Formats: sequence, C-alpha cells, structure tokens
Amino acid sequence: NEFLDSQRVWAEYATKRQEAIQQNRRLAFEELEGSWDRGIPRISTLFQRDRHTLAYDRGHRIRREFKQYSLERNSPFWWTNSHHDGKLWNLNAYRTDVIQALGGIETILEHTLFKGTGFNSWEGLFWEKASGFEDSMQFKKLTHAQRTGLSQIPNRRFTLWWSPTINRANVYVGFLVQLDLTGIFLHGKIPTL
Amino acid sequence: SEEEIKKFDSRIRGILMASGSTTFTKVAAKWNTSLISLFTYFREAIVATEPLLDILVKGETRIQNRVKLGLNSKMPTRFPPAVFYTPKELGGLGMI
Amino acid sequence: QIIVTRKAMLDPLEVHMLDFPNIAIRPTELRLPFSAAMSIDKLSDVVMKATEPQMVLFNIYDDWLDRISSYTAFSRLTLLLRALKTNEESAKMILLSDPTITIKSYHLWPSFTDEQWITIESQMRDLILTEYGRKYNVNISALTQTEIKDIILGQNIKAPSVKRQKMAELEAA
Amino acid sequence: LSYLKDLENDRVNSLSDATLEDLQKMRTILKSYRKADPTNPQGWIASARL
Amino acid sequence: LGLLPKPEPKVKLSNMMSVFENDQNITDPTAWEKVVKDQVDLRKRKHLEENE
Amino acid sequence: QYKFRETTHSKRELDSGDDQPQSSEAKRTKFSNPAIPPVIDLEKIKKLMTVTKVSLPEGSFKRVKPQYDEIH
Amino acid sequence: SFIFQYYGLVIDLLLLGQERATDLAGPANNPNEFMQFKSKEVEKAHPIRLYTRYLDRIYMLFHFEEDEGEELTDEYLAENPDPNFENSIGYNNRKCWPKDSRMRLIRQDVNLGRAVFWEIQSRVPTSLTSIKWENAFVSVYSKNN
Amino acid sequence: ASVLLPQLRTGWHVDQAIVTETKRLVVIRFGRKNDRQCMIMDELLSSIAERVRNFAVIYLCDIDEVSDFDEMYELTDPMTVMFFYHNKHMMCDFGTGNNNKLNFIVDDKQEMIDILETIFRGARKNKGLVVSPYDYNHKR
Amino acid sequence: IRQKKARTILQHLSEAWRCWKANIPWDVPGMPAPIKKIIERYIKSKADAWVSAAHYNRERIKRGAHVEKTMVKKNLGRLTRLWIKNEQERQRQIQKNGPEITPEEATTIFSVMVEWLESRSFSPIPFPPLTYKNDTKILVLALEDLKDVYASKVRLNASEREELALIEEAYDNPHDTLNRIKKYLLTQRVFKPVDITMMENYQNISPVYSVDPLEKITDAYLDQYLWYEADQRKLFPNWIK
Amino acid sequence: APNPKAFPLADAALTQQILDVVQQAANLRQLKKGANEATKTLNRGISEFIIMAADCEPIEILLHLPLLCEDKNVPYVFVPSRVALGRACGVSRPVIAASITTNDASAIKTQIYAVKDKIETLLI
Amino acid sequence: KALPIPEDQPKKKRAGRKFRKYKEKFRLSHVRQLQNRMEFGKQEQTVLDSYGEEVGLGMSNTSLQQAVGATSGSRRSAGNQAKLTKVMKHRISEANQQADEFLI
RNA sequence: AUCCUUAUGCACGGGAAAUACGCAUAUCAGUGAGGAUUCGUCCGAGAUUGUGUUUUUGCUGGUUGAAAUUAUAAA
Repeated sequence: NEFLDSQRVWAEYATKRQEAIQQNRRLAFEELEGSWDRGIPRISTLFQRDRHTLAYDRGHRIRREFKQYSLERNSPFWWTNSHHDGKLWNLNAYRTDVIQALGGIETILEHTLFKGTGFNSWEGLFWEKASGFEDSMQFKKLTHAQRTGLSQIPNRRFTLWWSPTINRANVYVGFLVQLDLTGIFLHGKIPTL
Repeated sequence: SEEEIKKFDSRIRGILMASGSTTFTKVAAKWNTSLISLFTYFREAIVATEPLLDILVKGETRIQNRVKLGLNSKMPTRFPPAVFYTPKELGGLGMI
Repeated sequence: QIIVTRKAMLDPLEVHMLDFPNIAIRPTELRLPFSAAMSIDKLSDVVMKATEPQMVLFNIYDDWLDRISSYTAFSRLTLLLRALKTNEESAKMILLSDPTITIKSYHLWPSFTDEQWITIESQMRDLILTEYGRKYNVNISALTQTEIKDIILGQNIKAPSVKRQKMAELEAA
Repeated sequence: LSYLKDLENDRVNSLSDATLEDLQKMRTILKSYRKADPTNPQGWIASARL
Repeated sequence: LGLLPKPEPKVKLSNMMSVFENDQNITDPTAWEKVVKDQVDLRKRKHLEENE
Repeated sequence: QYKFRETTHSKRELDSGDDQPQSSEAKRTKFSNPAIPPVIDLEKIKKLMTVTKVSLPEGSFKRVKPQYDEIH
Repeated sequence: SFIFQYYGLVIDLLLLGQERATDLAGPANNPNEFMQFKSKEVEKAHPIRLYTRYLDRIYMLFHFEEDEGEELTDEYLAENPDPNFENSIGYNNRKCWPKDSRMRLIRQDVNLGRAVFWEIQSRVPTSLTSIKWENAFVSVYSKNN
Repeated sequence: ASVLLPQLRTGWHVDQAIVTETKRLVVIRFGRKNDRQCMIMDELLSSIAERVRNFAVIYLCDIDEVSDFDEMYELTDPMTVMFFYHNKHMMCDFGTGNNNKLNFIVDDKQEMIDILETIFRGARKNKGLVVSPYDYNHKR
Repeated sequence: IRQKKARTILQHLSEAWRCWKANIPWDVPGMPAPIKKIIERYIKSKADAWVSAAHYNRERIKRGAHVEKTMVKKNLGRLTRLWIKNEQERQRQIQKNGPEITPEEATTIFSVMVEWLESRSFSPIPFPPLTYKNDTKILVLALEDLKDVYASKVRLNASEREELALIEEAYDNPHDTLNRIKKYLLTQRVFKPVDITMMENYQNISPVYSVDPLEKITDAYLDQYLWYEADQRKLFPNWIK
Repeated sequence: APNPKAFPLADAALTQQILDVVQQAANLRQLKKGANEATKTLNRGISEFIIMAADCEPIEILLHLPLLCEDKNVPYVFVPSRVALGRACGVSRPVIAASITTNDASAIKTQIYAVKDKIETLLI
Repeated sequence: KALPIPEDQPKKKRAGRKFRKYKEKFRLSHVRQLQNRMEFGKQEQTVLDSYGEEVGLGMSNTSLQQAVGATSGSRRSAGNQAKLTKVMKHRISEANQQADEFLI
C-alpha cells in the first residue's frame, strides 16, 4: 500500500507542480494537505526547512547502516533516516485507541490511585518523570548501592499509582495482612507498594 | 527471515535481562521500540509468518511477567491490562 | 527575560511572543512598584498631554549610571517608586526638600550630590517603614531580611492559609 | 562525574503531530483574544496564522 | 584555633547585588554602594599604599 | 632581597657568612617555625594582651580561644 | 563504508565482467535506473538479467535457454564428478518456507544451480573474499520449480 | 580463596571475632570445606574482602569441624554466610525468606560488595533488618 | 614462612591467567622450572575449559535457553577477548606469510577496476580544495552526524562530553576546523589508537571501533565529501546499495 | 679537581657571568642544552657560543664539541660544575653542554656578545 | 585500594559565583527540569531522532508553543556548554599551530 | 636621574579550569624523557610506577523548619 501509494502521490505532486508552473507559482504546501504523510520519501520531505542542506548528505543510508560499527548502543531504525524519508509510520492513532479500549481516560484512572490525589479534573496536572528524577540525583558521590536504590525508586511510584489494582482479591490471592496502624490491607508483600 | 525473527527474539531477551535494576517504564519503552522496529520495517511480512507471531505473543508475555515479578515475588492471577497498555502519560507503561 | 509584574500577563504575552521564542516570559512574586509610574511627575504630565497612542522614552536613571552601578540605580528606583506608591505626596516633599536642588529639563528626579542622594534614600526608607508600621500594626525592629523583603517585593509573604497551617500541624504530630 | 547534557544540544525539529488537547488550549486563547474586542485586525490574522 | 582576626566577604561592584552578610544591601541602596565602592577603593588604596 | 636563589649551603656556614652583611639572623626563625608549620603556635595555645578599652591599667590578663575571646 | 562499497564494486565488476556490468549500468552519459536497461535485446544478451548488491550480499539473477543450462550442468559434472548424486544433499534451501513450495531439489535443477554458483566463484578471486557454497542461496526457476 | 581469607578453628574463636570488630562489619561464612557452592562463595568473598576491607571483614568456618553454631539456623546447614556488627546478628531481607542468612551464591562481585555496604549502613544506623538493593528470589 | 609463599604463588597463578586473557606471554624469569610448568599446565586446562564454556554459553543464548543475567555478560567479555585473539592471530599469520593476494590476482583485479573506470570515463575526486564550494555545508552535515548520538541522552560521560566539545569548536570556529581537517588529510599518517568495545546482538556480535574524538571529525568530513563527490560523478553504479 | 682536557676552563667570575647569560637565554628561549643539541646548533651555525661541563665524567662525550667549535669558529668554554650549568639552563638534572644561540633581536644580545668576547679571550 | 567507610556526611553547603559555575555544569538545567516534567493527560511531545525516536522533550515546550513550533528560550544556558579538557585543548592548539605553519 | 626587556617575588584588577591538581626514602631521565618527518631530517623535557583528594578544601549569611520557649517579688 505504501509503495503503490508513494507511486500515486508522487505523480500527483508532479502534476501539481506542473500546474503551478503553468500558472507561475511556487507549489503551495497548503494544497498538499491530504497527501502529506504519504509517499516514500514523504511529501513532508519536499517542504522541510532543511531541504537544501540535506542535498549534500549523500551516501546517508549506507552511513546509517555502518553505525553498527561506530556508536555502540544499537539502532532499531537503521533502515530509515527521518530527515530524508519522513515519519515512515504513525502510531498516534494507537495511543488514542488504547485509551478508548480501556473505557476512556476516566476508566483507566479509576484503576489508579489518582482520585486519592484529590483533584477535581485532570487538565492542569503534570508528572515528574522517572528518568529525569534518576538523572537529578545522579550528580552526587553515591556508592553503587545508593545508585541502585535510586534507579529502583521510579517503580516505588509506578506501583503506588497502580496500587489500587495490584492489591485486590482477583489480582493476588492469599492473606490480607494489615499494614500496621492503618485500615490498608495488602494482598501480598508487594514490597515497594 | 528466520534470522531476523531470531534477532528480534534476542532483542526481547536482552531487554528482559539487565532489567533487575532498570525501571518497568524503561523496559516497556525498550520493548515498544523493538516491536515498533519489527513492525514498521517488515509490515506485511509479519502477518504471514506464524513463528514471528508466536514469538511476539511470548515476548510480550515475558515483558509483562517481568513487571509482575517486580511488583510481587508471588506471580499474580492476572493484572488488568490497564497497567501495561495504558499510555505513559496516564501513569501506565504504554506497551504497544 | 520579559519579566512581568502582574501574574496573568503571561498567556497573551506568550501568544504574542512566539515569533521571539528566544524570549522567556517570567512572572514574579515581587509586587514591584512600577504601578508608581504615574506618581512620577513628568511622566504623568506626558501621559495627560497625549492626544494619541504615543511610545515615549525616558532614562528613569537620569544622572545615575555614570555615578552608581546599574543594580544600585535599580535598587534606588525601587526604593523611590515604592515610597511613592505608599504615599506620593510625602515622597514628592522628600524629593523637593531643598528648592535649590532642582529637576532638569530632561530628567525625572532631583539631580542630587552623592551624600545628598544617600540621605534622600534613607528618608525614603524611613517613610516606607514608618508607613508600613502605621498600616499593618507591627514593631519596627524585625529582621534585616524581612526589611529587605518588605522593600523589594512588598510580597504576599509566607502566609500559610489556616488549612495549610492545620496540615502542617498534623504532619508535625 | 557523568556531566550534564549541554543544555543547547536538546532535540529540536521534526516532532510528533500536535495534540488535539494542546491545540484546543491555543484555540481558546485565540478566541479570548478575538472576542475581547477585535484588535481590530491582527487578532484574526494571528488566529489564521495559528 | 585562634580567632585573632576575622575573614569578611570581599565585595565588588559585580558582587554588590549578591552579598547579604553585611546589612543594608537593598534597604539603603546608595549607602550600600558607598560601602562597597569604598571597600574597593581601600583595597586598591591599600595595594598602592603597600607599593609606596 | 636575593633573586637567583641567593647563595648555596655547603654546610650552611657559607650561607651564614653571606647573610652576615645583611645582619639579621635568629629573629626570622622565631617567625619561620610559627609559619612553616604552626606546631609552635599550637603549643603556645595549649595568652596575648593588647592595650584594650578600660585597661586601667590595674587589669592585666587576656586569653583567646575559638568559640570566644575570653578576657580575665 | 565508502571504502567497503568501492572494494565491492571491484568484486561486482568481476562477477559481472566488464561487458555485462557496463550493460547493467547503461552508458556513462545517461546511466540506467536500477534493473532497467535500454533495449530488450541488451537485457536478453548475457545470462545476468538483473544484478544487485547490498553490501556483502550480492544478488545475481541469471537466465538460461535450456540448452545453455544443460551445457553448464555438463561442465560442472566434468569439473566435479557427481556419481552418487550428493548434490540435493549438501545444498541449501529456505527451510522457512513450506515443505511444498521451497526449491524442489529436482536433481537437474540442483545441478544447474550448483554449476552457476561454481561459475560465479570462479569469476572472483579467493583472496578478496571467500565466497562459500554454504553461504550462497541459488534458487532455480524452471519447468520444475 | 584459602590463602586470601582468614579461617576459623573453633566456635569460641568465631565468637571472639564477632565481638571484637567494633568498627567493621563481619561476614562469617559457615560452610563445609569441600563443597562447590561454599567454595564459590569463598572465591567471591576473597575478591570482595580486600575491597570492602575498611568497612567489612570476611571470615570462614568449617561447619563440620566447628559444630557450635547450629543454633543460628535450626540445622538447615547448607553452605551459608552471616553478617555481624557490635555482636548483633544482622538481617538482610532478600526475596528468599531466610532474612537471617544468605544461603545462596551471588556471582556479581560488585553486587556482593553493594549488599555488604548496605548491611554496614544498616548496622551503623542501628537497624537490624535491611532490605537489599537487589532482589534475588532465584537462588533458594 | 610458607603461607606468604602460597599467597605469592596465588598471585602468580592469577597473573599468568590474566596474561593469557590479554594475549601476552608469561615469560617470568626467576620462577623455577617445575612450578612454571605446572602454571602453564593450569593455564592450558583453563583455556580448554574456558573457551569451550564460553562457546556453550553462546550456544545457549542463541537457543534462548536459560542463563544467568551476569553469566551472559561474562561470556560476552570472554567471548570478545577470544574474538580479539583470533583476529590478532590472523593478522600475525598474514604478516608472517605476506598478503594473500598474489601479484597475478592483483593485476587481474586492478586491471578490471581500471578498465571499468575508463569505460565510465571518470574524473577522479580531487583533494578538498582550500576554498571548496560546498565545504561548509559538508562540514555541517558531518558535525550533525557526530552529534546525532547525544541528541537523546541527558547526561554525558567524559569521552562523550569531549566529543561534543570538539563538535562545538568545529561549528564555532569553522574555518580553523576545516584547515585542521585539510592538514590531517595531507599529512597525518599516524593516529591515536582505536579501542574496540564489542556489541551484543546476541545471536552474533562485534565490533564497535571507538576512534579518538578528534580524528573522528576529520574522518566524518572525509566520509561526507567522498560520498557526495562520488554521487556527483557517478563512481558507483545504479546497482550498488 | 677539574679535568686537563676540559680547556678552556673558565675562571670563577667569568663562569658566573656565563651561567647568568645561559639563564637569560633559557628565559628568552635563545639557548639549547645538551651535547646533541649543541652539536645540532653548531651544524646549523646558530651557536653563538658553547658552554661545556669540565666535570663531565666521562669527559670524552664532550670532547668532540670543542673540535667542532674550532672547525666552525665558535668560541667555547667549559665551566666547572655540570649541576650548576643544569640549574642555569633550568633543569634539575645535571647537564654538560649548552649553546647560547644567535638572534639579532635579543634583548640580551649585548650581554651575550660580552660573554662571547670573554670566551674568545680565554682561547689563544 | 579499599572502598571508603560509607558514612553519609553533608559538610559542604557552598555557593558562590565562582563555585556555582563549576557546579552549574553538573546540576540539571532548568530546561532539563522542565523536560523531566511531562504534562499529564496529553500525548506528550516527542522528537523522533533517527537513531532513536523514543525521546520525549516533555513540558520544556509550552502548550501554545508546542501547538505551533520550537523554542530557543529553551537553548538557555552558557554554564554547561561542553568545554574541552586541558589535554584536548592543548592538542587542538597544537593542531592549529601546525595548520598555521603549513599555510606559511 | 628618565624609559624599556627578561625572570622572579608580592599584590590590585580581569578572566578560564578544577577530568584537575598534588605528593612520593620509588624506577629512569639534556651522558636524551617524550615526541614530530615532506624521510633529508626536526622539536627537545618529562616519562614510568605508586598513590591522595578529585559532581570538589576552608569559611560566612539567610530563610526556614526543628516546635522555635520569656527573669523576681513586696503589699
């Protein structure tokens, strides 16, 4: 579909260009909406702002391929190079759809501790990320154990968030031990939680 | 190709190992990237190849289990999918 | 940094400053005394005598920057403006204690000497403090930090709402 | 002494498609700008640009 | 193991705005300026005096 | 004054002789040991009086210790 | 990378010979689009219809007009006498594919394929690159496969 | 190692060792000389001991030769190690469940050091329990 | 005083193993013959066990069987070392018996190249001129590629930082950098030596060559230029990918 | 006592002067230490004057330099102390040969010339 | 050489234009802090870098800004712009000198 | 007596850097360290080893919290 569609939309683009020429115009990238995130390379290429520089980036695919010998951490996308090709996939739709599948945001939240945070709506919030947190406290004279603990930490948040559905009958079966002084029953030594 | 499938499997396994320290989220992200790589690049080919499909099934399961293990020594009956598939931004892991 | 005095100038300003993304629009905890622009005399006059939208320019540090530091100058301005805000007339009087100490044709403040300037500043400070005392019933002894806060910001102050206080207490116990 | 990533080597262009939610805020802002009397003109222009 | 002198903060016209150990730093702006400028002069004067 | 490391020491005697014209020898070791380490200073500590305010001058004692300038 | 490519060009030329490589290219003033040529006739000249290379992996597509293939097979036999027919065994297929629809190792076809690969091997020197039978995969299309 | 680590002859000796390290932590290895697992542990600890030196100390106990300390583990008696500070027993919660003693081989020298470090820290704090940085839950 | 001696001998044992791993001889002088022999024997035994063990581990990994999370890592080190040994041994062998291309072969293949070139009628790629038309752009491209790696990461190690700094310098004093590059191309026949960390694509590994950050810039430039230049002149046939 | 073949040996004051000159040259980069460097200088022609160490043992390792000087008409001395010479050069390690090199635009040209003259006087 | 007794001292407490800079190099920046915050609901903004698309800017980019386009207000700092080592600097200087010589 | 050069020492002042900066009963080192090269030659001063700190030494200040708290005495 992508290759046939590429064939199509490039022809279309060419036609458009010809038309523009006939009517003396630079080709309006406003018109190419519809056939924008299609084609290989994408029509998003042609009107990227670094077009004329990337003209000289040649033997680029092969260079990318040969990164398996230069940079160590190894590349799950050696094949395409965003610049010269474009977003060769989209998965934005996917994120949207997954939420829907799990009864929308609200439903998802109702799994999580969220309502415990006691906000009216969710519009105004933000998370502090885990990687960021790790980074922040990895500028200190920390003995390896400490570092490990820090690394672990970004779970001791995730777990808590998902607590109220990692800590019920159906998820884990067994005891129901009372966390001391509190009406909070575990369903297992989910130690972080 | 068999070889590519094998490579994919290895990648999954790699992700799974070196997890002890590594966060659930990071691991999940890695998995996503690997799976995205697999899919975006072959696309058509996966739906035919049954072995690859099987691997994907199992790989995903393994990934889920790592998280489960982290959460509790005892394996659960089952989580909801929620924790795994909910997006990073709603506090999930964002497995694709 | 476009620092803004009012809290909610950010959004509209931000919108109008996408074209200059280098620029970073900062709110502030300081109740800065630029609301006392109209307490200044020449400026006020110019505002009055506009028949139209008029972009108008002033070295609000008139004869200052060759004599004292930029920061120093700004501090002085803050002191004076604050005083003006508190009670304009008093400030004016202070400025115009000596009629020999005139205001030039292109300035907005009474071209003093350095000792004189210092004295004026002191007077202004006194006015600020005394006025504050009169207003919000407080002993003028305080701490130097507190005094500084009062002058610079006239800020909200660490004013924990009753609820907050209660929460804190709970946490403590 | 893993050092900090030189701030100005942060990632810049060819980003993901802008989020509907995000866009809506902008739209709202522009509506406010417009509806709070016309500029007269530039508000409309700004909206168009957006 | 002495406290025979004391060590103060070496202000300048670039510090000026950032030192708070000595008082009056925004309180009495021009007084503060005088103090800091004066201090600087003394330092310079001291150097010159030493040379002399 | 001496620039190019003044003069050498075969047994130090030569150096001493050289110094002789300058003529000021043993005072500057009663300073140099106080600086080159402060062990002498430490010993001394384990004091010193100025012409203070209201000396009288019947009063005659002044110690020093780092939490406080203890006057007797 | 560039160096590697250049080196492989030498090897490519050897594989293709000067003449066939040239044909594949087209002329210098007006080069060809990958896999195309100018004429149907220059396509149908040498065996080597398409050729390509992606790094180490080369991909030569040969054609043969029955008789030619037979001749090649005969030559191969002469060089390497194959009485016991240890040739469908000792060969590679795409063990991925079904049983049914991989290279039917139909003796003659197998022989042809092996002959072709032998020829290819002969074409390039050893000392630049070991081209091994193990590593090669020589699908044959025919009346059979 | 045999030559690297110091070994104990009798229960009294062991007790003395446990008591008399005020500053350092004390890892004893209770194990039968000729066993695989025990040997491995000793090898690991040989490496670690020098490293951790200024904070911990490693010792060895032939459990068959010195049978005084079958109070410690109710006669389970696999080839274990135990952690001590100010003559208090120090409790290192892994997954395993045996919070008392690590009755299992760890292979990452660094990992071993880290756990020792953790326990030292715990001891200094005054804590009896300490959660290991690592999990385990494989090597029972 | 035997304990001390034993301890010493332990170190010797360790050190010969280390040497073997490195791939350096254990030509210790004052050691007595039979002890030395014993040590050698031990080392041999280790090798027999060690290499084989590594291979087994690798096989297991390939299978996807079950293997300890540190064991695999260990194997990868050991395996890497073995690979290195093999490669350097290969090199040594080559050195011993001359270049595997005999002259006739060379003549054949060189001739093939030359004739091809003639057929294609190829203007050779000239040295990057002192005032090259597409110089600056090329340089920029090179630097971008170098950067690429970091664009993600939030911390940097030291080497990485150094590299980044170099890149910045190149950007910021472009002319100077260009000059340096040119000089290197002209002259520099010698180089800071290259360390080879090994990869992890488990089912088959190797090799990541870490060149010194400075040389890298020059190399990058060269890569950019040749690939550009070749493309401009059609050195590479339509077929090559 | 110093070697006979080390000739011309300076006198004390002269020696001191020479060392001062050396020091000056060292600061101004107008000197080269070391037998081999001295030799190089001589070959070039850049040597204004050569300073050797009498207390070089084994003296032989210098005693080409004098010959070279003679054949190039560069004046030369030995000083007595190789340690001293080394120090002057700016080297803790003890040195045997140095060369004050030529350069018209030296501040210390005049001083150097004086020393050269002195050296010449010694020679005969 | 042994590891040091792990004690947990907090003695330092320093600050000072002079000392800030140094430490500014190691501190996370303000834009990095911003990045580390991710808006809650939204599909939060990612830069697809060819080597790895993974990277989320995060709440560095302002809502409105995000909706439109990029920012150089978040190219803020001079106090962590990767400077060379002593060695590296020296090497570069040497190279420059060589180049100059060649040019003559 | 006036002006300048070099080195140093003391300092004002202005900067950059600390991934740097030391130390050594060590081994070697202008009687050649380590490097260049157009291959003719050229530069000429540390190197090796061990090791102590090294997201930093010493000091100050604030806000805070911490919970931050008020002498005796006669009718």
